[PDB]
Amino acid sequence: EQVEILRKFIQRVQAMKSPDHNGEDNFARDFMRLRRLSTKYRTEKIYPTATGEKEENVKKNRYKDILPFDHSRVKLTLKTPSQDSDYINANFIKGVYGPKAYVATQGPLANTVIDFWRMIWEYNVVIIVMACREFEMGRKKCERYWPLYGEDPITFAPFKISCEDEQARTDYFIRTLLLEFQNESRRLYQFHYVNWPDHDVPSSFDSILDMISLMRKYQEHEDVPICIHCSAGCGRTGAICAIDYTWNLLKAGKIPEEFNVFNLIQEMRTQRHSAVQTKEQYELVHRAIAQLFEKQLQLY
Repeated sequence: EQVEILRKFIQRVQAMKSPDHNGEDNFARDFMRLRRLSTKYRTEKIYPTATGEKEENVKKNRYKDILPFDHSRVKLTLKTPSQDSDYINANFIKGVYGPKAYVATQGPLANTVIDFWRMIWEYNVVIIVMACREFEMGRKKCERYWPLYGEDPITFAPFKISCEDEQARTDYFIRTLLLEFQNESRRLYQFHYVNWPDHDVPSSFDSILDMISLMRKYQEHEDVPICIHCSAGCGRTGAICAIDYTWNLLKAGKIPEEFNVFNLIQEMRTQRHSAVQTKEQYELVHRAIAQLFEKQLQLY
């Protein structure tokens, strides 16, 4: 029974909070295990990052230590007058049934906004989730690729982007964007979460869950990727992916016996480098999932 599985998981997350004989709770212990395995992965060439290292692509990476694994990288086949390279710092992450359920990418740079749009266009993306501010702690974290609400469309040729609407919710905005290319248009929805600090957690996660739920009313399925990005495309991005994946499994009534979030995150980290970047983010994923399950039980 799903019900029993949900209760057991909640109990297991509670137990993770207690320190062991080394004074470490399970989140700290587990995180260091994931970190060590990721400190290991590049070194044994399990998942090369050759494409990201090519001299021409160095300028397309926001952080020198954060590169897309070749095996899961998003390849750009759409030709533009300005850019023909197939490279973007982005990886696919598999969902419950779709192998391209998520694209996890860095916040685009001034020179890679073009590649961001090429990606959104080619992969038929409708949903963008942005989980960083443009500036955080006095540092630029992401190029603004949308027009400010009320302003005229912005050109990143051959793409024209319009801001049609903006809605404010607690801790996030929903922007309705129009993306045009040649004789075609696509309406996009950008969920911009502004109250998650880099390498940190928000004070509460109610609004993270509210945002994921509302985004899933705009696109409930995995038939085309949803694009998730922060600054690096790793920590907050990976946390969102892990919570959304688990919620989708929950909605399908497919939470497995002895459901194991460590294993979920260990798998995600073979797909996008350092997915879920801190022990606090790792704990937040567990606590948010436990809350989802607590709330699901209220409906029975």
